[PDB]
Amino acid sequence: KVFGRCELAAAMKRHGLDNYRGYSLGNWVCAAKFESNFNTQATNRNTDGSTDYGILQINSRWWCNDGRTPGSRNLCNIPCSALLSSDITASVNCAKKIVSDGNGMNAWVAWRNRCKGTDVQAWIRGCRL
Amino acid sequence: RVDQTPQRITKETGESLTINCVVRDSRCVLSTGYWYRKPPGSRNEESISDGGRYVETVNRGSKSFSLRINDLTVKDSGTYRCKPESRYGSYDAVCAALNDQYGGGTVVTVNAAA
Repeated sequence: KVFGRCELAAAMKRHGLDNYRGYSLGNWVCAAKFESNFNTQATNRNTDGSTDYGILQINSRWWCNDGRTPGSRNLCNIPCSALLSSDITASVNCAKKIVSDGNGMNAWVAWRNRCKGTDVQAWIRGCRL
Repeated sequence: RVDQTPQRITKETGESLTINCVVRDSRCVLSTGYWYRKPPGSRNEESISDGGRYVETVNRGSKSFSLRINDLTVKDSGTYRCKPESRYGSYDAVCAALNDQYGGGTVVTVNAAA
């Protein structure tokens, strides 16, 4: 499923991400934009045998099990398939763990590269929230 | 790169030792770390972790981690290496490669009791 920006903002707010670990809602929308272009089915294979899954491109070396990733942990205790859903609950619950893991939203390369130091509030401009 | 010190340690039976590892990377974080020991005379290193005589300390803010071994005996002799774990949400190839790096090692000699 490909989300609308405001649709996704609404969903993330309902899931408790506004100001979660200090990150106002626009951070999360912006992260999703630049990780997955709001596509819940986004997957990207990486040179280390890992894969990034879902709207927040969560990595299979650390967070979920895809049964094929060398040297992997499954810290969110989920199958990676759960992160490819049209409902975002799994990805959000894992995002909440990742953002609390010691690096904030710097855990997402796309947040670091495209959201950090920008007017992220713009990403919820126009949204009925 | 991971800087492990000291390179070599000689201790008497009964003493303690501490080995330090510092990750020299301004980008990647230190999430946790691991320790391995290669026995004298072999090629194969096996995990050592926190518990009992082994005391691990991780300092994420300094990107360092340490292993203390108390109540040393000759059986503690060998080569020890650290390995960092640097987690990330989405894939980062720099930090991915750091997770495959080891410290340069510490060669530990514990002398027998008399």
